[PDB]
Amino acid sequence: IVGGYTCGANTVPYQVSLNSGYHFCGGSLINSQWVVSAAHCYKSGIQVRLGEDNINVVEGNEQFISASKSIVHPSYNSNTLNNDIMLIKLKSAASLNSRVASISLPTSCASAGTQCLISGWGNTKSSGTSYPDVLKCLKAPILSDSSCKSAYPGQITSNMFCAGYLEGGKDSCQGDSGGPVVCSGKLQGIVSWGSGCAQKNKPGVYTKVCNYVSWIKQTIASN
Ligand SMILES: Cc1cc(Br)c([O-])c(-c2cc3cc(C(N)=[NH2+])ccc3[nH]2)c1
Ligand SMILES: [Ca+2]
Repeated sequence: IVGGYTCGANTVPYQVSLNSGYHFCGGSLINSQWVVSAAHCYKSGIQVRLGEDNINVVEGNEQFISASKSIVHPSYNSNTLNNDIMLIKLKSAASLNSRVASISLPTSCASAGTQCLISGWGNTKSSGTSYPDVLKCLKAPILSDSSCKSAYPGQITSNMFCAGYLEGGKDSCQGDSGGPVVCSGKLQGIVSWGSGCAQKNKPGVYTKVCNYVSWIKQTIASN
């Protein structure tokens, strides 16, 4: 997260860290045995870390559970990142409490102007890599479809939305991928891509979760 602030330990209880010997993507806990992340974060050997704040120190509240399966959306396209969503089932259910809790899926899509909270342990520099030890937060508004499409002509599908600042300086970045975009207490986006990080006129692009709620429910129900 570039231009964001320290969230404060466990203030984002649905945030998870996907770890393969190091933190590589974020995710959101939606029930005690399932997490939603981005299909481009897929790999084998994933351990899900819940109740995390400082990813390099065990401080208490952490729960490390291995992933039993990862279900990448069948129509995920790695070249356009259309349908960039993935579900991870946990080997055992997490213990939910106030530090580890699930987030609700939306009932309707959000409108431009809605303010949302984006969080993650991704890069904090737009020019160079600087990965933090504690969780960072950023409040960003969803942009209108014309501004999103004028920013990425021909690269936005109806399963994506832009959120951020066209003036630059505040944005999600590499390492934040798979993580949550929460608006009005509902999971509305998944950090997906952008051109560079916090660059002027190049806002972040997020997977539009309201378009996948029936898919998530049917898939969890059959697995
Ligand atoms: C090289 C590389 C590898 C992975 Br995997 C990423 O997720 C990314 C990535 C870039 C990137 C940029 C943004 C943004 N809002 N500007 C958000 C997520 C991102 N993820 C970059
Ligand atoms: Ca820790």
